[PDB]
Amino acid sequence: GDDFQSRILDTPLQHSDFFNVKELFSVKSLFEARVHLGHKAGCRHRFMEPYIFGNRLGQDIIDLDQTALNLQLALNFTAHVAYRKGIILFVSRNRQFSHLIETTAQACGEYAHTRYFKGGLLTNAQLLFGPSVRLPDLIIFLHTLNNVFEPHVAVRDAAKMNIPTVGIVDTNCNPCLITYPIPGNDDSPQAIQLFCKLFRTTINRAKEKRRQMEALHRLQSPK
Amino acid sequence: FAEEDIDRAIAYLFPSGLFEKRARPMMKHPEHIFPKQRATQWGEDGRPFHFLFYTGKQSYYSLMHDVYGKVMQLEKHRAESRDLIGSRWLI
Amino acid sequence: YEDFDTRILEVRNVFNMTAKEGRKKSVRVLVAVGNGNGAAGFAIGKAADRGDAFRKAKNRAIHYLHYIERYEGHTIFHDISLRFKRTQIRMKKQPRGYGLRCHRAIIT
Amino acid sequence: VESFASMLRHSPLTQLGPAKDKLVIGRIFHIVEDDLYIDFGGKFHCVCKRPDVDGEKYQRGTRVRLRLLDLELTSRFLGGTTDTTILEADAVLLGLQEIR
Amino acid sequence: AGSRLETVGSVFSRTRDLMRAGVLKEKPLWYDIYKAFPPLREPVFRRPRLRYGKAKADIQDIFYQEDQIRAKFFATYGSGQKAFDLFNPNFKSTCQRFVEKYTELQNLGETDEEKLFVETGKALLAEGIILRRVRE
Ligand SMILES: [Mg+2]
Repeated sequence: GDDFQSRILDTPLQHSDFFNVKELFSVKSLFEARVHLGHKAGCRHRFMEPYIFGNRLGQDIIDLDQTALNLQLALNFTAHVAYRKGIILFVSRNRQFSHLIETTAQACGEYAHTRYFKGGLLTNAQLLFGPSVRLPDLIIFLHTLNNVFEPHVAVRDAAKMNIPTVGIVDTNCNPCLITYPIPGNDDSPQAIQLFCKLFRTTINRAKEKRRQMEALHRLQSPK
Repeated sequence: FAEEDIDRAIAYLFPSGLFEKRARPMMKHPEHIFPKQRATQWGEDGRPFHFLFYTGKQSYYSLMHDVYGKVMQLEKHRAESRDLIGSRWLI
Repeated sequence: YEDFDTRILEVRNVFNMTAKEGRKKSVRVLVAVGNGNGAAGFAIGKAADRGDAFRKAKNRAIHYLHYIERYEGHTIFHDISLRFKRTQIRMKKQPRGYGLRCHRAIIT
Repeated sequence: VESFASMLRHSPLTQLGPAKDKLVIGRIFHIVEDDLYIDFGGKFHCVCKRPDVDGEKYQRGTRVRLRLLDLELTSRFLGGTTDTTILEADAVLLGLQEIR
Repeated sequence: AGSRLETVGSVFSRTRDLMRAGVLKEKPLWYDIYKAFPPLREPVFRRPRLRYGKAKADIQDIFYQEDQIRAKFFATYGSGQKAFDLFNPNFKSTCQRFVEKYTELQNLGETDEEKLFVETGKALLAEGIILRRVRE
């Protein structure tokens, strides 16, 4: 009874890669998707220079070794939250990828907000949604800037509510408030599609693992 | 016994001559009187039922999601368009 | 939040110029809250009635709770000197039994 | 396993060198009226106009030829601490690529 | 009751502190996960500042040794009349073959750049590649 619930929820945190997310991606796979391509040097944010491999004739290049380490952490974190039945909200204001991101969230079983973000959505949720609205446990920012080249309002508002944020940060983005930044290209369709696939496979694996873990421990109780 | 008979019976048993008919006695089905847009949108565990719950217009954007997906398939896959005449877009 | 206490720090009665009264009335209230156990916060509430300014400030401050580190639960960990705009504060760590020898607002 | 540094050195984009007045092959992925959105393998796509000659030939999936000018159109304006980008590349559509 | 102060500390530190004070009675579900697999950097607010005086960034210009050869090839012959295909991961352009042959000759021990530049053109001519020395 109590032991089984402790096993379901406490065992996953004793392994470095309980969900084996390392296999999903590779430096070679990320390089195929053009995830190492950044904006011109003029568009560079000062807090992104740690992650930039260098400047190839005006175009910042993103070190794909730091991306692999950071992406490993972000995918692992996104899996444990999904394993514990937490709510995950995908957020982006890029309109080219609005339908892809809504389709991904629906496939995962999670939520997407790719539309105009209303002020107070998270800091004033009770008024907007109802008295007992449950807020997201994790917000994944496939794009961290809005269409006026400013930080998406939900980056600051998710910190105000103490919600962790897994965000894709490009050379012009500000990663300081992103809990799990993933340095990489956000503009190319091939880069966004790879990230959407990883978050969907990762979330689906963790949800399946939870079902299997519950069946095994549950079966032991009669047996 | 039907909705029509109910309204007629209430008019006999509670004769009112108020000019505005919204102010007259009524024994209607709760669906008619009560605002329809007041239904629970999440379960006991607090997880919303629709993936677009956090947009605030889950039904408007769910419809705009479907029509945008149809448009993409027609554009990718590839006559007179006046199949219907004397019609208007809904207000 | 029965474990939290609220204290007032400033109450301003300021008048502006709106057509409602020609010269409108306004009450700006600065309050602070704390549980006496390391968690405290402050907020400003403004309203036309003083009682409303108290409620607005009091409930706003509960959403901005700092946690203050106390050495052994009775004093700061080290001397602190700072300038916030044109106001200089200079705090000093002291032994037990010294008490609070500070500006009346700092004691509160 | 090849390292990222090796991948970058031998990458087609690294071989291109400067992208001004270079020739590249692109693919049309999106068409809106007479505007063609062409992916030439870079970070940003370009947007060209359907040529008057053989307009019907330029359909989605059609591979074309281009003359790159910039990979990203960006410029700093007075009173700005960062460059203003339109998230688009500059190229001149030359015509369809012969399938051969 | 919470700490909507996103300019001091981090979501984890603010959640750790609220529990120590006694305001937050139940751990969030994401808390234990962060404790075991934290990010490389702590997510704390920092105000972006500009550089002044003689401070400069630390970004290495990416220039390989082939670029010296490639620059000469573009100046002498321009871009190869064949169009680059940046969708093929193993594409070999006319310029990339020039740099492969130029390297091979340099391995033999030729030390004169002029010798390596005119000899490579002859070798590619035998291969049949059409190199036009377009000054225009
Ligand atoms: Mg970008």
